[PDB]
Amino acid sequence: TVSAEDKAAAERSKMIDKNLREDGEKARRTLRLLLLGADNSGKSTIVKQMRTSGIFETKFQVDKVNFHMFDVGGQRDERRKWIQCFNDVTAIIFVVDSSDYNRLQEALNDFKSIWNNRWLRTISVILFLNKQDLLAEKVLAGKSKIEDYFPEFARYTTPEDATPEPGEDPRVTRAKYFIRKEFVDISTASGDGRHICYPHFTCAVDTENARRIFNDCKDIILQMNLREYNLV
Amino acid sequence: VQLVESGGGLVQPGGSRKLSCSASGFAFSSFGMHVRQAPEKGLEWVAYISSGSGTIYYADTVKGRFTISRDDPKNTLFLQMTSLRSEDTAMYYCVRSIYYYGSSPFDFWGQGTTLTVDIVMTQATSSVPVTPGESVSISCRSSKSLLHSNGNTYLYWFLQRPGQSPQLLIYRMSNLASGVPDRFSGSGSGTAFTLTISRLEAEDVGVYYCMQHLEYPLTFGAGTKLEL
Amino acid sequence: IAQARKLVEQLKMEANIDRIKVSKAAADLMAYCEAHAKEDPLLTPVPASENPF
Amino acid sequence: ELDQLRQEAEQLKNQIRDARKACADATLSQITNNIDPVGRIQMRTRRTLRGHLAKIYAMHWGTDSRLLVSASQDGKLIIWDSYTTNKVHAIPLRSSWVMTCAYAPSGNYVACGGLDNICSIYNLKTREGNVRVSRELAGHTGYLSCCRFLDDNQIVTSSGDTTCALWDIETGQQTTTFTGHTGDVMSLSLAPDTRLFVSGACDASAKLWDVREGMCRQTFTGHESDINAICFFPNGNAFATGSDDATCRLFDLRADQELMTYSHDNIICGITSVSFSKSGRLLLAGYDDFNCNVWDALKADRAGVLAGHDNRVSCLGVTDDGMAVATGSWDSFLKIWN
Amino acid sequence: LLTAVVIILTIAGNILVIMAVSLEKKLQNATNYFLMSLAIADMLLGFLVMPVSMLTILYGYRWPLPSKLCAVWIYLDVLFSTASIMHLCAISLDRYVAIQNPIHHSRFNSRTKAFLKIIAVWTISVGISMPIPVFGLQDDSKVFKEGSCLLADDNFVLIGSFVSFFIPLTIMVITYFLTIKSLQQSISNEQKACKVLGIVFFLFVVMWCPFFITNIMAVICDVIGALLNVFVWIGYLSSAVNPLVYTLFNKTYRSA
Ligand SMILES: NCCc1c[nH]c2ccc(O)cc12
Repeated sequence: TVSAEDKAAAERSKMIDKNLREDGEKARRTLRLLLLGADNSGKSTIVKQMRTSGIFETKFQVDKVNFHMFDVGGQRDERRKWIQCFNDVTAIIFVVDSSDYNRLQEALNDFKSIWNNRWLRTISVILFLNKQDLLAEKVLAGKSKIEDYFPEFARYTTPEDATPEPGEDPRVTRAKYFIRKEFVDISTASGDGRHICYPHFTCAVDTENARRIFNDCKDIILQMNLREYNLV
Repeated sequence: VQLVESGGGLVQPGGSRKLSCSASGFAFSSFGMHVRQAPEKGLEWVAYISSGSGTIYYADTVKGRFTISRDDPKNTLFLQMTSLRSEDTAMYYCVRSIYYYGSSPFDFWGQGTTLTVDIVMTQATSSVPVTPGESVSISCRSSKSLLHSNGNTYLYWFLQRPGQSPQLLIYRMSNLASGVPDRFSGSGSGTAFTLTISRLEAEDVGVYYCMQHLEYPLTFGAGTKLEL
Repeated sequence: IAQARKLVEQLKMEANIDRIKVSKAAADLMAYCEAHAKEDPLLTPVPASENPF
Repeated sequence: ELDQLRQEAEQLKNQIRDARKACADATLSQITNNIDPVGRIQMRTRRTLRGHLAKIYAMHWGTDSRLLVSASQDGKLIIWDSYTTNKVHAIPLRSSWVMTCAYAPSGNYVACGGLDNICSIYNLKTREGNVRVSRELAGHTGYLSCCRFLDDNQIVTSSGDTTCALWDIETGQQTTTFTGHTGDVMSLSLAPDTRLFVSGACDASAKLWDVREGMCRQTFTGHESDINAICFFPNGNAFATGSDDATCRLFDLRADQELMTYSHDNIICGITSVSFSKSGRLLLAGYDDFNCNVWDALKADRAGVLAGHDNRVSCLGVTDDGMAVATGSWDSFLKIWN
Repeated sequence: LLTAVVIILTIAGNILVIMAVSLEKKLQNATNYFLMSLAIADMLLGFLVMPVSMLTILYGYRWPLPSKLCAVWIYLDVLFSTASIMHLCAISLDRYVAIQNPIHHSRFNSRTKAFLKIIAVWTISVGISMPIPVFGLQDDSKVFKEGSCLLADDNFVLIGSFVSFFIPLTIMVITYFLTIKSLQQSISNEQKACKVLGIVFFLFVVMWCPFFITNIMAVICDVIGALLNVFVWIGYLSSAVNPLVYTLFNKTYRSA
């Protein structure tokens, strides 16, 4: 008591399911990233060797692994509604410009908001601190003072335990470690441990930046596997 | 949207011949392809090849010696014949069909190439004289009920002008085909089906065939000729 | 700068609107709801013979 | 100069509030007190349609009460056959960011829109048995949030740039632009008469528009936060809104004021979708508690819970004949209830 | 009796693990499906062969059950024990692949991985145990020793231990060594992973390895039988601990 047309329609649905299976199987191989920054951070120039107003797309490969990096520049300042989509991405990339001290608090508050989001309680963030050369020139000039903006910089502990780069200015090292520790304090204030932050220092002209993202995404996936295998 | 066919001609009995139907103008892989016509007889179903070559059916008359394959990249399907007999002379039609909810299968037919060497359905009418501008009705009986449990009655109406391939008019006894004027109308009940034409005018004189799609093999009607 | 004129003009245009009693509106709502009480397949269960799922 | 305008606006606002409050004499609660309750109901998922491998954002029932379309994050817009649970079509989408979809009343067109700022219309019934893009409507400066077919040739859209539009498909350009909101527009709902519709925005206000002129007629402000979804009462003289305050509200068009609010202390989470039953006696809802609720439209009593999703429910729709209810969620399964 | 608590502990623990997998929606994955298959294998062991062994103990190794059922008891014992051992071997190999190169493991990590792994370990457990029931039901001399159920066919015993435990042992030693070599604030979680891997591996070696060593040394050579009589029950104790040491490191199983 079955019609031939129903048989053929079921066969068509089976073929459609087969095609959907194949396409979904193919689509999982690549990893996904969400790049976002406040402003004046040079987030576009993070990766330049390898490379629709609402959405911006960028595809690059390193060691046979495909990454899709998604940047949105056509939205308003308030982003609490279109960010629910990006909850299954591998990691969010955050870029800030430490050269400009006048708007550091804005970027810190933005990091607070993205860390304490309700839909991003399982995504880890890769933090970038761009334009370190300009920071070096500004601090070597001796015109700007950090105590005016941050009173806690005047009395700061020497980072003796932390290893500095071989050959550098102690004041520059103190300032950059202070900024990084300020970010990391907000990173660890929650103390949840579900996800972590990956700080990095970036030059204006830096040939290699995809390797860093690869070595952080590998760590992210390894940590996920460790958690899911009941080893943690 | 076209379907061209190749092959035919004189063939001695017991030989072999290959008919190829080449499609050009539509998505060929998404359609299930099917129908021959003797020199002086109505259409008779031959075989059926599904989408992606996932299912094949044949009529009992052509089982075991007719084979079908389809070159999806080439956009073409063939028909291999072996052990031809004296009674297989006919004209073979390349027919498309797509099956989903609300579809209209058998909506396009090929040109036809001459080759020379179960639900029983009867159409009582053979030749009905008609006047222009006069409403007419054509009935086609059935052996068993076509009304399915889900509520679809699987019955089709096809029309063949002189020297032309047939085309779909009504699918599933009520729904109209695309490009068919509204004057055509199908109605009835289980085991009794009528095709009514109102404001009948020229360029509508031909042979009307009724087919079932409840189950294979697909059996056509005898046909009804219209004459002035 | 000049958007206040447009805003107040729109508010003035929308100010003059006819209104009815909330009791009358509620009565109409219950009347419509009780008119189709027997035509709701989700409010009332249906036997499996007629249910298409 | 502007101070005088502000003073006049405040005085007129006070006048409007006083006039609207003067017409409130008896609340709906004390009128509907002596009504037999609906008791208790239980609805079990009758079918579960698999095939999506990602979150499901939106869906729309067909007019024939059997076909529906759903949109996911994987970039596939695929049409189901509810009774037999097949797939009629699978449409590959150029943009993976899809947030709204709609099924035309005629049944031979489907619309799609998302973060790409473009509403794409797909022609289903065509020769050569494939679904090709009919038109790509463009002209919104913000992300498309909702779209609804008016007829075969016109479609209304609500965008993420604080405005809605009414398009003409054949010309391919807007014929009206609704610009009265101050925040992002998140939802939209036509009326049964198809002569005036309503919208919902992030400024905690809903506006009753008109499709002929294009001027806002009424505004309803009773929400403490952004309203996420909106419906229309089948009578056509009321509608229900849903915000992230865990409170649905019922508004009337003629009375111009809120009638009832549906709230409970056990729920403090947001609302994603609301819909009405065939008679309007039942007000459905969809929450962020990984479940749904069923609200009695006349008593605000929770008369049912539909907990069948391990993730949040994103979209919800009631069949035109009222035979069934379909809800989609971020767990890649949308289930039909009855 | 000490064996009276082991049957109840196994039957309780495996039912708890399967009920926690079925009830908690967060524990639906490939690895937890493989772990549910492991719990199914040990629950079938503790339900089918373990009170039979207790009955053999309570009668002083004179078998009360009749002689037609001896070849199927060795079949069930070897089948479920080889299933458990190959389950642990496949889990160790999967952990090595998922720890050494986590990108390429998650690229191929479908549910077909779990279904093919379950198919492979149960096919291997059936195929290794294949000469037990066909050559024992009619031939009672190869599956009896002085009126007790034992594998008297030592030519089966040596080769079966070689394919069932010692080649899995030489696989899991290499994969454990290379997983520790590949695990050398993620540095805090890697120490907990190393501790769990060490506890699980050395507990497997301690639970199963005395029985197979003395079983091979029986065929190479009444002290051996008295050692085997308690090393079998030491081997049965692994099937009650394997739900615990593979689930209690994750707090979702403890909250269930
Ligand atoms: N209690 C039977 C243990 C076992 C598992 N695999 C085996 C292979 C051979 C053998 O003699 C014994 C076994």
